[PDB]
Amino acid sequence: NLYLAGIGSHLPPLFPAERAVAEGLYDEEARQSSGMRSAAVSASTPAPQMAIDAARAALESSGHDADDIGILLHSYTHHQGPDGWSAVHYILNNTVDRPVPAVEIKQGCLGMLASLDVAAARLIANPTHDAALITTGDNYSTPGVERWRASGLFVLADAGSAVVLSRRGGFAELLALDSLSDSSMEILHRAGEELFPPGVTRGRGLNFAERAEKVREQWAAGQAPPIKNFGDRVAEVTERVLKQADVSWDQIAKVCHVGFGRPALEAMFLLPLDVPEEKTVWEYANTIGHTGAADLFLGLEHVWRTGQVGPGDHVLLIGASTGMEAGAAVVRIAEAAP
Amino acid sequence: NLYLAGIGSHLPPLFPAERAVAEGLYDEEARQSSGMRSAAVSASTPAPQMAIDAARAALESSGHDADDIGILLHSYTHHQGPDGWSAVHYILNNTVDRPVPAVEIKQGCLGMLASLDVAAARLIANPTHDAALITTGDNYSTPGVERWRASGLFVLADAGSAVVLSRRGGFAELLALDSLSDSSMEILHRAGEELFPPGVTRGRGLNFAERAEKVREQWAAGQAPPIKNFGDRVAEVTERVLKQADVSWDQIAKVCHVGFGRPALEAMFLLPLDVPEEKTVWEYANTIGHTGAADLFLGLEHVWRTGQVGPGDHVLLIGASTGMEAGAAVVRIAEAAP
Repeated sequence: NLYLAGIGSHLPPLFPAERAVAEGLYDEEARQSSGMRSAAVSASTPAPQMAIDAARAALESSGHDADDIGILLHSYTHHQGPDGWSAVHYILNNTVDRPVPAVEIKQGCLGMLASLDVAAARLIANPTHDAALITTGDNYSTPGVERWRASGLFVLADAGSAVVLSRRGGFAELLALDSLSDSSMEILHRAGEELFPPGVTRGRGLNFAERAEKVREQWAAGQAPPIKNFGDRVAEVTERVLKQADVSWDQIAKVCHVGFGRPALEAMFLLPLDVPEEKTVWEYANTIGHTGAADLFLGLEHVWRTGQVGPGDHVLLIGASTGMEAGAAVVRIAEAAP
Repeated sequence: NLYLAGIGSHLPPLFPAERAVAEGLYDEEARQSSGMRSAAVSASTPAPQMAIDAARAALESSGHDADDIGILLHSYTHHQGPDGWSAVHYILNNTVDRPVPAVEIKQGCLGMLASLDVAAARLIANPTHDAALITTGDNYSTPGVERWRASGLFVLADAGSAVVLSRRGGFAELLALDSLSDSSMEILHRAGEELFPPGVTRGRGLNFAERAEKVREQWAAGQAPPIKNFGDRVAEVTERVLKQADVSWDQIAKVCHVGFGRPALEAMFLLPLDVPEEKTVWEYANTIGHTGAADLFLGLEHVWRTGQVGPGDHVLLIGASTGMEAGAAVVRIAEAAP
């Protein structure tokens, strides 16, 4: 058995979408169609400091100590600090400070699920420590990033999140975790770009909307749109993990999904899975936005700490990252939150 | 038992250190002290394309097919393509193209050992596939990088490398793999730098020599140099993995080490471990330089394919990444190379 022993987060102030429109950051008619109410925005907290904050909260509510942590896994989507500097070792130094391994994992918005999968396999194959620490953090307040316009699908958001995974107990049990790729979709996020030299070394950043426009111009006629590929894989991986967990939709109380705008959320997740509206976390997600890799665990912590799920309830975590890859987990809530 | 079933690489043309001096890229009398003869330099091949080339060579010399590969793990140290694009799914799409997971792993120059550790635990905990694919690639021919001066410890080099790890056989047996951190050393690679916004978004790059000089200026009195911290940890992890493998130095035929300049190589690795000169790969390393994360497996493939090691010989892989972390592996050669 593997459990989530502690969970924690760093959530910056929520910037109202109204105010973004008022200040010329966000198009009024994008606000109208997305349904976004606000996004978490950190003016100046380094992404690794957000991870440290979340990790300290998760550890000291976990009932485990630093000596229980066999590895630290940090994931992210956006730059973390000086090139060639190890953010994950900075996090280790300010959280656990034991000579255990510190590794960075990247899988887009699935970074925390990928990290959880690595930690699970290690806790099964390595007897040395009872627990593992998984963190993430990202801050999009960097030169030239327009967080409200970079993509037409979502607003970029800043946050940190962390979980302690443990073989000896916790507040929720991890029942299943799996993922599957459709790597033919990789081209979507390089359309119109030169691979070499990489764009950031040439002043090119998160121009997702531009890349998507190139995709529309170039999309071969008679080809199902890419959203179908994404939604089909989302449905497949969810069916697989429910089967692996031996739980039915009947038993799923909440679906913790990414913080996309409503049209993309529906097309990629809610419609392919036919999610009942009461099982979504829409009215939370539309105040946060799309963090690098924290969305699923911010949603889990929210529905647990507000009492919307309790012992015996099951929660589905579902995301889809660039590449593309669809990933899901099923957890069983075992304890009520304080 | 776990085995390396296949290995492959992409090695660009070797750029003579003489020519680097002649063109004003390299100080003459750094060449003199480092002992570097050349460095592998790729003018324009994208790092993921070098990884694809290495992976195809590793797969088809492995005796496994695409259906055996349960995961692709790609590691690197330097930018890979557009921000928000998945290099690893591009590599998957052009090598395996099965819907298996594709994940990026980063641990500086230990990226392939970290990936090998993740694949090993997955092959032990997941029965679904017999094998896993691990790749790396990096190209430092990007704006503003001065590959011969960025650090005084080494010359930056370009390459791809890949290995297939298998539970069912191969040319070498993986006996031990471990690592240990000293995260108090993280400060070395941010000295004099602002964490936020990250330097690359402000046009600041791989200025390692500058950071090192700031460390010299600020280092408090009575405090052991950082090289001692690094070298002590290298000796600790090597003793641990030899003990885990139940092999003695007596049995080690070759030490596959990083492609540092000679002074740094001696201070951090050869002197702490007291390596006999015949067991090093110095006269190969001094023609390649320091790749992002391929050094250890370029050295392994070299001593294996040139016949310098044969069945029954043991090989130690040892590296140390920024952060810092020391990692080592011990393999027993089981097959000679064709």
